[PDB]
Amino acid sequence: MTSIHFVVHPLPGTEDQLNDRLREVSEKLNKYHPPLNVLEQATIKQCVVGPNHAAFLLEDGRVCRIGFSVVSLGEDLQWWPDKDGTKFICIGALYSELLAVSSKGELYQWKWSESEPYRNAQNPSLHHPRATFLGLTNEKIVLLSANSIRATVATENNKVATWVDETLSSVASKLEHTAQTYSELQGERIVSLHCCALYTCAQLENSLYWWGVVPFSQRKKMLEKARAKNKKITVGTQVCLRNNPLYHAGAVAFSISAGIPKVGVLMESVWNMNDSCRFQLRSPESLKNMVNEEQWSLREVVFVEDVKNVPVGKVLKVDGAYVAVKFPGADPSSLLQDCRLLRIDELQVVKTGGTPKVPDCFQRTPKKLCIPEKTEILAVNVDSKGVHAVLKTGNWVRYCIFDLATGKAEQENNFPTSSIAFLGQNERNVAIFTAGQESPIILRDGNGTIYPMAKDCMGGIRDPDWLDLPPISSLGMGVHSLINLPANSTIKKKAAVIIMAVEKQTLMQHILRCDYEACRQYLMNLEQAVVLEQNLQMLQTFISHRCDGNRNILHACVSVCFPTSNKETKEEEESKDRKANAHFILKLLCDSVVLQPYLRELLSADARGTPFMSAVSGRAYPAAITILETAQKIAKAEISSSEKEEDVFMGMVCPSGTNPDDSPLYVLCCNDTCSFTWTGAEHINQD
Repeated sequence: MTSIHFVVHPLPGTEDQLNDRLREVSEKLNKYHPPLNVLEQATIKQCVVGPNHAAFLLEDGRVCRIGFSVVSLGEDLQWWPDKDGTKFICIGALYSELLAVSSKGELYQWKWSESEPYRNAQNPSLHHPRATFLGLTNEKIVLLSANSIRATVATENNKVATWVDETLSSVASKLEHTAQTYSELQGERIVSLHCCALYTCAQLENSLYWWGVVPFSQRKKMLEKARAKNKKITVGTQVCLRNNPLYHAGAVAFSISAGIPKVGVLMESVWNMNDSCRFQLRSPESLKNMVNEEQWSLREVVFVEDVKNVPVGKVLKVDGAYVAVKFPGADPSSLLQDCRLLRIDELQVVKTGGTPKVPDCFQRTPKKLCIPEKTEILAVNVDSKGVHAVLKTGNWVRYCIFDLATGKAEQENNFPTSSIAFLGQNERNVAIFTAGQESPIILRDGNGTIYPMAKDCMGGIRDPDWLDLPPISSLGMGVHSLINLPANSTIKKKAAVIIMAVEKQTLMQHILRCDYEACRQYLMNLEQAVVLEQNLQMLQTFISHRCDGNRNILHACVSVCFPTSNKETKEEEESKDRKANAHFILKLLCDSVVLQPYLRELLSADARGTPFMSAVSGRAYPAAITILETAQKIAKAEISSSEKEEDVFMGMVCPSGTNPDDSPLYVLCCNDTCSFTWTGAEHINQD
């Protein structure tokens, strides 16, 4: 019954703007595609988005795809054809293909442009052109992590296999891996696998490690010693000039502009490590055969070959301060044109294999990823600047981000809300979703709801502003560029496209929009439902469901009773309607015959510290009185459990662990009006 929703975040952007992109989706449900109607009736195990499409996975094992643009989508639901009894268990997203995984551990390919996924006559069992390349044919995989240009699969043999998209196959066997059992993961079993456009992270029971390119600062610091070492002689000596550019014209490289991978070569020498150059961008037809100029920032650009063949020449004649060195390209005229005469002080002796080498950032065996202590790992994801995670030590949850080039949590944050509310009903529901390409991060909750995130002036998690959304089933997202974008405009180059599934809650939503008629009409039907059958399921899921911020049915019925306008409250001596049904629903809920027995555990709870306490703190005083009256009534008849009168009643007014500043009496006196409401813009003498 999950409703699928779309949202677009124009990158580059801030954490704030995402919330406004997650607010109108809540507004739309509180206000009021045809091809996707049949998709809602079945649960979606996983959802991914490619360059111009979006893939879906169903509970039984079927896979489907859809195309969209910027969102407007066509009406074509091309199911994956499975004539044989083939069921799928995992799905990945690639810029070129919709690679899939069947019930058995062999992986398929459904390249976006092509209609039929994969047919091979000579090898009918083969469904991936590299399936025999990584040697996964005789084993089975249970993990899969696919990103814009990357993919990694792992077998029960603790064997991990990596490869890139076919648009980057020109420099395969450097990024990619043939697939063998490491000495990293041999100790603990693999529990999950994550990948991004630059590197892949594997999480173990008490360990995390990664392998791949490590650009940026770690890549940056390679040259301070390397340039110093290079800058710091007889006939027949292999000597080279002490000065040496970082990259000569001819190094191959690749980069991502707006989600479009482009492999390039440079036609000039890299002198400074912060300049930008116009690279050579080759047509895709000639990419696999193994000049335009578009400016490329050297920071993002990664050079994907190793220059171990730096020109070193053999000395043929030493004449005073000058040395005749013939670097790679007896008549004196022919020799002089090729052989170069250089000063002895500018030349340093070179051994065999001692020539300078480009960054060895292509990591195969990692270190510097340490969990603080024996702490359980909730969820882990990978972004453009680190590996996000949410850890836990007893009753202390946190949001630490490991900088892969450092070995320690770069910064530490504590959730402003109570950690016990983050755990929720099911602990494992917590998840962190990142697209990867400097994209924003959204993290889920214990109840499956979205926990809004933003920073404050001191650098910490700002106190959340609840978006009022139901729990989310699937939260796949990805980045795709703006096609047909005129170069003369200021509109952004790329955007992040996020999928959603709000999973629907009948009465939870019927109170969020203060519609009295639906709320009551639901109740006797429930009242007639709980009778004439003596047992069913919807009775006990009444308490189970939870809105944003660990708020139950009673909390939401209070969140709509908050005063909003000072009008009629001046007392100098349809918002107005919407508040009226808010009290009407609240009165109905308390006196309902069927729910009655469950108000004992309903009037005790959210993410900060009880429905009655939220009323006095939210300035809903008539709502607090009605809740207080019901609390007395419930406690009076409770005595049958052989417990005192005061403890049952006190659980619905001020629980034992409530902090001193959250008392209903103290909060009642604290609530006032700010000085601005009687002063104005002028200055007065006040504390």
